[PDB]
Amino acid sequence: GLPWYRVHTVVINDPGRLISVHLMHTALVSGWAGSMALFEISVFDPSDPV
Amino acid sequence: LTFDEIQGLTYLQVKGSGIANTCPVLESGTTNLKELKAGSYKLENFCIEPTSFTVKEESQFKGGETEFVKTKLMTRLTYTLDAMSGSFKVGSDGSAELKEDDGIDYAATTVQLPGGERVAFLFTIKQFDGKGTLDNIKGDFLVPSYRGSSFLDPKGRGLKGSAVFSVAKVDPVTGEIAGVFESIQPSDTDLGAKPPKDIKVTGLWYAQLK
Ligand code: CLA
Ligand code: CLA
Ligand code: CLA
Ligand code: CLA
Ligand SMILES: CC1=C(/C=C/C(C)=C/C=C/C(C)=C/C=C/C=C(C)/C=C/C=C(C)/C=C/C2=C(C)CCCC2(C)C)C(C)(C)CCC1
Repeated sequence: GLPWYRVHTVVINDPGRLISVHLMHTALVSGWAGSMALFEISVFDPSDPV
Repeated sequence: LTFDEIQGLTYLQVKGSGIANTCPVLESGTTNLKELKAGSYKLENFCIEPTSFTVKEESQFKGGETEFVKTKLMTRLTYTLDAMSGSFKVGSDGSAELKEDDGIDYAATTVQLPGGERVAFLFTIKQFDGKGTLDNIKGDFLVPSYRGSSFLDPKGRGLKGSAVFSVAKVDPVTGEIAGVFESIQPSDTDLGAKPPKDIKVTGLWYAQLK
């Protein structure tokens, strides 16, 4: 029965699943990048750069 | 094409290519300014091509000076006022007195701005009187009404611009006159709800004396 703070220790010894969670982390970071870019475009005002 | 080169075609050949939205191109007739006799002539097919629609963007990005901005057309090939006529005197030294009374003198077109903003405007040369000598044939026209007074607003309720001609090529025999054209007119307003915008139109033209 694992504690809650060591539940990612089941992929110490499973390298394909390690690559899977590397990929999922990369996808989440890129998703933040795209969503923050679109939100910042929609908020942004180019009306006077002076 | 020229005028007879256009009228040699049939309607099945004109239909579907955009040749109909053109002035007929005039041949070599440059600088024939002494080859102009007098008379109270009329015009046969006074057509005017536009080639660039620029809008005075009133928004500032540099200082208190605003230029004209090249834009895109929006509807389709919906320009080149056709079949205009009236009364067209040629005087002594080249004083043209050109009076427009009839014909399709109006065309309503829409045009963006970079920034994603649409502006509708008329292109009207209704009732123009140009009395000048072959360089700045000046005078004013009417911008009658962008929409009729019987127009329904979406919830069921409810001027003069500048125009400068020029003359470049003159056919001495048949009187075919080409030239360049400029104009500045206001935009549409929805009756004071939106302030108007200045619009410059440049182009060419064509006419046949008779
Ligand atoms: C590069 C970053 C990184 C990586 C890959 C790891 C990886 C790991 N850590 Mg770890 N750790 C890190 C940074 C990192 N750590 C930091 C900075 C600290 C100090 C705060 C710790 C403190 C720490 C402890 C004390 C322990 C681990 C443990 C572990 C292992 C299992 C994790 C687990 O199941 O916990 C699962 C944990 C959770 C499900 C809790 C997540 C809830 C968080 C707090 C809120 C959400 C955060 C939110 C999304 C914002 C984060 C985004 C960004 C700002 C980072 C695993 C190998 C465990 C270990 O050694 O194995 C026995 C362990 O006991 N880590
Ligand atoms: C020469 C072969 C090769 C190449 C090119 C890579 C490249 C990479 N490895 Mg990798 N690796 C290799 C051999 C290789 N490794 C070997 C021999 C092993 C041991 C068996 C591993 C074990 C390993 C682990 C355990 C992990 C990596 C990870 C990564 C990535 C880290 C950076 C990243 O995510 O960029 C971001 C990536 C992109 C922006 C995508 C760019 C496009 C790429 C090239 C893929 C395009 C499709 C491609 C043809 C599919 C095959 C992928 C790969 C096998 C070539 C990176 C793409 C980490 C990972 O999974 O990252 C997610 C990770 O945790 N590697
Ligand atoms: C430099 C780049 C970098 C690094 C090294 C990390 C590192 C980490 N990220 Mg991460 N992330 C990044 C950039 C980065 N991030 C970016 C740019 C984004 C997009 C916004 C994310 C979005 C993201 C998500 C959505 C998730 C992670 C998670 C994780 C953790 C996975 C390891 C783990 O489970 O161990 C165990 C990790 C810990 C015990 C974390 C302790 C350290 C953190 C920093 C605690 C501080 C948080 C703070 C108290 C506020 C709480 C947040 C809460 C209110 C939401 C690890 C700490 C995952 C996670 O939380 O792990 C389950 C997760 O789900 N990240
Ligand atoms: C296809 C590849 C690709 C490309 C071309 C881009 C391009 C871009 N990304 Mg991006 N991104 C990608 C993949 C890609 N990304 C992936 C896979 C992720 C997920 C991890 C992200 C996550 C991401 C985020 C979260 C953000 C961007 C942003 C950006 C933009 C600005 C980049 C910037 O300032 O970073 C500057 C980059 C650096 C300073 C690089 C730091 C790397 C350090 C220095 C490496 C140090 C260690 C290294 C191993 C060196 C040791 C070896 C040594 C011997 C040489 C740019 C358009 C930003 C943006 O505009 O917002 C949307 C932004 O915020 N990206
Ligand atoms: C599948 C697919 C698709 C779709 C995609 C998508 C749409 C995705 C998603 C995307 C997204 C949309 C993502 C998202 C992202 C975001 C995130 C991931 C976030 C994060 C955050 C964080 C992490 C934070 C934390 C915290 C708080 C809460 C606040 C403060 C700060 C802190 C740090 C504390 C496509 C189309 C391509 C097609 C193909 C298929």
